[PDB]
Amino acid sequence: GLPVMNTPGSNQFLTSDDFQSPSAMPQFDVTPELNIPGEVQNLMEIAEVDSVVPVNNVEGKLDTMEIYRIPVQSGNHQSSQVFGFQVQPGLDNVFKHTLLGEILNYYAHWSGSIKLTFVFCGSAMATGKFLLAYAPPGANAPKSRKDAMLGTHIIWDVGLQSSCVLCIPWISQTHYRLVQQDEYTSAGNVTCWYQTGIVVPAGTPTSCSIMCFVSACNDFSVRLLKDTPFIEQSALLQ
Amino acid sequence: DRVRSITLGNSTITTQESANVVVAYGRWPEYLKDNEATAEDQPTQPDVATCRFYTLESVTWERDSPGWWWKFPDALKDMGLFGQNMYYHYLGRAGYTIHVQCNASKFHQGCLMVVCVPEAEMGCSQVDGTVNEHSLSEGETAKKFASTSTNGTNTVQSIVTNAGMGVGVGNLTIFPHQWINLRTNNCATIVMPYINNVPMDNMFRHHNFTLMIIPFVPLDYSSDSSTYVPITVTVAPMCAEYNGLRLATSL
Amino acid sequence: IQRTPKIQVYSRHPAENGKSNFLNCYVSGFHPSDIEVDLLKNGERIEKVEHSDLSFSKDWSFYLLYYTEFTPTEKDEYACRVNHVTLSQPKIVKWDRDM
Amino acid sequence: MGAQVSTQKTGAHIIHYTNINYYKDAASNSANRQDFSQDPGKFTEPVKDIMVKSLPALN
Amino acid sequence: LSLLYHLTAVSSPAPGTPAFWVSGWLGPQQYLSYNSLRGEAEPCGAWVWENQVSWYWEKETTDLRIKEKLFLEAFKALGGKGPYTLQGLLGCELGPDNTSVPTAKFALNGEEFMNFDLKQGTWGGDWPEALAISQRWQQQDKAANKELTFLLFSCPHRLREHLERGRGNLEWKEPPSMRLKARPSSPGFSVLTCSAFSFYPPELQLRFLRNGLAAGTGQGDFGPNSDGSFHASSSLTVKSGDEHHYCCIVQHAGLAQPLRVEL
Amino acid sequence: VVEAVENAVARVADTISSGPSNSQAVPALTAVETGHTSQVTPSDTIQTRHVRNYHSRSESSIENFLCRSACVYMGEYHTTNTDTSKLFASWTINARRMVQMRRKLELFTYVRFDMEVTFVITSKQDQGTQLGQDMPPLTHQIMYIPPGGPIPKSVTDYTWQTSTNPSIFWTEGNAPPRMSIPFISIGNAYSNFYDGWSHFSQNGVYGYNTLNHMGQIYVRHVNGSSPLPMTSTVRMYFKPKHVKVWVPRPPRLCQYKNASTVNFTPTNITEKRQSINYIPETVKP
Repeated sequence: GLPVMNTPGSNQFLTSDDFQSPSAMPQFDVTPELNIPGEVQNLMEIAEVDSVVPVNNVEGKLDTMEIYRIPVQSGNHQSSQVFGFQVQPGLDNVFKHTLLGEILNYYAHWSGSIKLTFVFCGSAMATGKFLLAYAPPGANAPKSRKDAMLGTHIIWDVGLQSSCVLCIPWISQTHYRLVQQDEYTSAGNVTCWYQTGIVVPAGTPTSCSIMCFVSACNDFSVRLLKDTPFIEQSALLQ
Repeated sequence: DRVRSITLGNSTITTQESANVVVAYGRWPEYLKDNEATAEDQPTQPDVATCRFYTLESVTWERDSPGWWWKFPDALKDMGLFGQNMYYHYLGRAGYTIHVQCNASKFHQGCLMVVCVPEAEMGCSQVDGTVNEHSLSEGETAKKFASTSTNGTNTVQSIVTNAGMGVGVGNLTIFPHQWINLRTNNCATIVMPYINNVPMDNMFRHHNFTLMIIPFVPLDYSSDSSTYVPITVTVAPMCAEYNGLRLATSL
Repeated sequence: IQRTPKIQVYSRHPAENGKSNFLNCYVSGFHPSDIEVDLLKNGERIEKVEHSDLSFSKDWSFYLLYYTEFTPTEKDEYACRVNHVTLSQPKIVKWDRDM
Repeated sequence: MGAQVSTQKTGAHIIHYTNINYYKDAASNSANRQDFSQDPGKFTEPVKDIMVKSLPALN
Repeated sequence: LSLLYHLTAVSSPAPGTPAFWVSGWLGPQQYLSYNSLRGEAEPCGAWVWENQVSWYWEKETTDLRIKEKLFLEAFKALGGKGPYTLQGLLGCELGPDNTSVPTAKFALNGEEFMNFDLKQGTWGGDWPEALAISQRWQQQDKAANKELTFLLFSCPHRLREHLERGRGNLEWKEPPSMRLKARPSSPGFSVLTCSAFSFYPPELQLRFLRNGLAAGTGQGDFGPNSDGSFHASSSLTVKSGDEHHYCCIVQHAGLAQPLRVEL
Repeated sequence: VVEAVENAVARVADTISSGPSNSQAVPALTAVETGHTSQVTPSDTIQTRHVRNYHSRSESSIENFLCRSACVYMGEYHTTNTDTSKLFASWTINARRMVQMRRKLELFTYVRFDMEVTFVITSKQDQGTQLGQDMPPLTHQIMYIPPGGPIPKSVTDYTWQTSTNPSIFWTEGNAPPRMSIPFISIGNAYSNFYDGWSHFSQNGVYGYNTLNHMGQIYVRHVNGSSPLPMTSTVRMYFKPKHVKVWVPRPPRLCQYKNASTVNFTPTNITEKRQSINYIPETVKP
């Protein structure tokens, strides 16, 4: 018949190909389609939803709800820092089990801006102001409010609106970053300091808490599928 | 802008400290259409005798309370004509309006999460075991989470950090949800349509969704305030439909 | 869901005085898994006693037999006590010399 | 012959391929891996009243 | 004639009590004994008189361990609290010359609730517990085929090989030992009693004769001994006089004569 | 005839330039109580430049995220033995025994897709007292049995006629076999989660096993040969296509325990560090 030649790559099974194939049930009538609410079309829709961050991950609090809330109180505590952590959305213990982190750990690269939302959960008679600061890489983490104020920061005043947003913008040399980060693709850190302190009247509890939420912006993207290192089995039937 | 009123049937709810209303996936409850049905007989639609606000029984928020959950339906199977229609039909369908109320003074503090989870399948405490229906639901009485790992027998793995489902609780915001921060609002409202892979289903055999209420920040006060703070839930069916009339079931 | 047992006493060899014999206490018709069965000599609860492995019948009825060695005597004869979950009283049936 | 010609996945800063279907069942075609559409507001802002991003959330 | 197996599993055993035990009966009597506290089968001692070299008596242990673990696992499919008890009746019987017929049924708390279906090799029933236990049993990924072989290619084989290896242990037939006696009763009557000792085959017919007139059957009680043979004993209340005429008729496979006994 | 197909490229949003501000607009203040997620970009809180972004969200589509082959079963079987049940391999079809695809599918509550199946079969010779033989290539039969069909009792059973069940015959040394299956469900979509029972009295079996009912696979040697016995191994690979999904869920945190239930052992939320302020120093002299 027609003369042909076989090129390399013949009779191989490549797991990520896509060819047509014969159907084992010819002329099958499928069930009609139903309009179910909540149809997903892109995983980047899931990463754009907030989720609580476990910032207080120390010994004795890994299996309690205490892992989610950041303590704060009244008096003179200006020399003390509130919290601080590294911006590694897919490698740091603080971020890797959130929605954003679980989506990232399926990919190798990422890029775009991030949002950290903060909510104050004291009584309605408490007042205070906080400084939230981001520092691009290239130096050690700041050790005083004076050092932290030199980066990208915002001053948040507690009132009726209970929430504030610290947007972390994209400032990098490359277009993407590794999800398994190293010295070469660092992203910086985030710290928090008292700006004026917490003042309360008589008859209230002493301590108050702050909570953190993390999500992605509308210019975020990922690429290069891989496997996730979190689930694992030893045998079949599991 | 924080006042709100909802009327259904001969029921009305008012509020003066409202946040907003969440509509689950941007879609409102509706009736089944002709080009997506499968059952052939004419359905019944009571329409004011069932679409109505029913009030469950309250729970007591304490210093150390893990949380509570209810299963829907089967929490409403004894509420008047909605439950009566439930006993006499084979298929039913309805959406819901959920309203949670909890108020406190300006000298208290706390924060609750109110979340509706579709098909919240739960796991037993003995890993090679099975669950009961009694340890899954109790009607209008709530089931209580636990602060530590449960051992028990036949009981759900109730520790609150895993939500009885093997996940992390801080990730439950992927579902339709609201917060009650005791310094901002005192009520939460969710409107949830009918969600299933079939157009209608039996209301006894299948738990459509679960309502979970979890305190993230515990309750706190100081030395003169009221120590008793209750939480109350109120549910209203919407666009209810029933098919397959026959004699009444038993249990 | 329970059944109350029924008891019958007999002996394999013919009941001839002086001629020793194997006495049999046959219980049947009860659906718990367990039972208590003793044989006594005018109150002398027999020490030398062996049983059979409890089986069940077509109606899932449990049956068993306690068989022992004895000597039929016009002076001393025997009885059989059975304790159960259904009966508030442990029943005593004494050795019939004819059945 | 019922051939479909469509563009290839390139970059930014001859370019289309050809396809023919050989089987009678649509379950036997190749994957539909060039369909891109978002709809995020369904999960990120499912509220009844519109929020305008420069006004206060409440009041 | 048939080969069958009684299996029993209890939910909460007492101290010193096995949680699972099996008995084996071929024809009208038993030849096996086994439980879960030791872990291997035993003979009865009067059937083959041949200690099979780990090849006929350990296949027994081989599949009895499997059935033990299935039965003890079945309880972890029920979510209920109450103490349970699972019973099983398995085996098969011969056809005319070939074509055996099997049987495999199970009971929960004394109620027949599921059985084995051969054309799809599945346990099945109507109750919810039947479906739960069936699902769990067949999820062990080999049990259906291992059971279906036991009902079509092992029990008929062992049955036929017992049919001709020790058939000299199937001719148990011995005439009984009869005790027709009298019982004093309330003033006006008297109770006749007719016994029969150590007769090997079960079938036995008891009927009372006044002088030459049938009087009925009485209340015939039947009980096996520790030997495989049986004991029968019937009673009947009759008149106070004319008691020396009653002469009941008994025929048996061991009796070559319609033995009517004198007082 | 030839038809042109036009497919739209979907790229991320650009960044606009922004100067100083002093006013009563407040994009950074909000209230998370409403369930709303804030729609704030960097050009609202800082001074930015103009950026033409060319990045694309094409690898995070559901079709590109789910359409890869993965092992879902592995089984062994012999050519001859003294057991008669180890002569063939048999199982029920589901994606719940290999955890990597289970976790990936269970990100959504409802799914609907066609499937593509590939098999990989290998053989080896049982190590015995003596080797040395000459054996032709082996042939294998793979039979798919829909729910309710008759079940083979052995390797010589009549049921292998495959008069109406679809079957595959494959001889060693060639390409791996492969076929396509459509969306075969009585519902309108498959269900990864089911919070319900099988009986109306609210008992029986609980969960996923109430709804699977999609058939079985049987695999056997066709030759019936090998005076010196061999042993084979078959591995199955699923790959979905033309996919639709509904109602996302949070990923699983705990390790699975079995294929039927969702039981788990309680685990921690994450791992520890030194304190709530600890950051390691990396710029050292």
